Amino acid sequence: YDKWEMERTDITMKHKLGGGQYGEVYEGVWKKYSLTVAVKTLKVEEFLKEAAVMKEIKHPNLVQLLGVCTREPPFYIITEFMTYGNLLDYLRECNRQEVNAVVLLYMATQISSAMEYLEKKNFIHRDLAARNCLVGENHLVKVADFGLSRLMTGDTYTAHAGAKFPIKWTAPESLAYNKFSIKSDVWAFGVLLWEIATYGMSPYPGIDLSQVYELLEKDYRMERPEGCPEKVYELMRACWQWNPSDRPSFAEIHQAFETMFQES
Ligand SMILES: Cc1ccc(NC(=O)c2ccc(CN3CCN(C)CC3)cc2)cc1Nc1nccc(-c2cccnc2)n1
Ligand SMILES: O=C(NC1=NN(c2ccc(Cl)c(Cl)c2)C[C@@H]1CCO)c1ccncc1
Repeated sequence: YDKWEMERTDITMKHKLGGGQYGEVYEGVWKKYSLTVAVKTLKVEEFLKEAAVMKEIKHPNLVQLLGVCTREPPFYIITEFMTYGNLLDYLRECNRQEVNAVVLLYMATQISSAMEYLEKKNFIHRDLAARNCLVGENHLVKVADFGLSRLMTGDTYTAHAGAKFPIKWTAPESLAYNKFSIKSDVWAFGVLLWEIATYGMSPYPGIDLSQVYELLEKDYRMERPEGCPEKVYELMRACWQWNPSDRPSFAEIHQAFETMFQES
């Protein structure tokens, strides 16, 4: 039992978070600080592996581990709770006059900061998308990884290479050779930017999954969405270079957004 172990009685367990939306994740209260928290429970090797990774990740724009309970079952991983929930539903439901261009820029800047941190620490996300991001008060955004490929119903994830892939977020070299890297996260970030610019539309709208790889290999890319600043679309296209080594680093992306943000 290490530094992160907390006593189970420190947490008040309430209902499943979203009533089952996230699997075995519960809304809780960290009583001594009057804070709402999220609590993932084991309904083992992989569970503890996730906790070990999260002990190494500390950044304002990444979901923050608060503690674990590992002395008796059920095991808990406890994180902060984010008031406004996941970014995809937030974008689809928000007041667009409040969530204007400078706010969307601010959210993209924060996500790129989180990814620059993972890049610096030699982590790979592998499933970056608006559905894996969270929104808090004052337009805070945090990147998370909810393990959605096993949870979500619908066509977001579909069978490929013997697993479940979010095809329309997946870099070509990942689709073709199952090669994942920080550069395939850069590709997914470009799709995430498009989700932000459209307030959460599904990407390649109207295009069947069966066509996506062929179109990408033949240099098709989503056109600039309505109202998207040209400089932001320029960054999108750079994220979608066919060769992973031609894509910018997250350090470069964040620098670009930071410059854009302070000039606004
Ligand atoms: C309760 C919990 C337990 C674990 C996690 N873990 C992560 O979010 C995560 C993030 C990044 C990594 C990094 N990792 C690097 C390696 N690659 C391959 C995978 C990613 C791992 C786990 C989150 C949570 N939090 C969580 N889970 C589900 C829903 C919510 C939630 C929902 C609504 C409002 N507020 C919070 N909050
Ligand atoms: O104008 C539309 N979207 C928009 N994207 N912009 C933007 C700005 C910064 C980033 Cl970083 C990204 Cl990604 C995108 C701004 C603009 C909205 C603000 O005016 C829009 C029109 C019609 N339907 C849906 C959306």
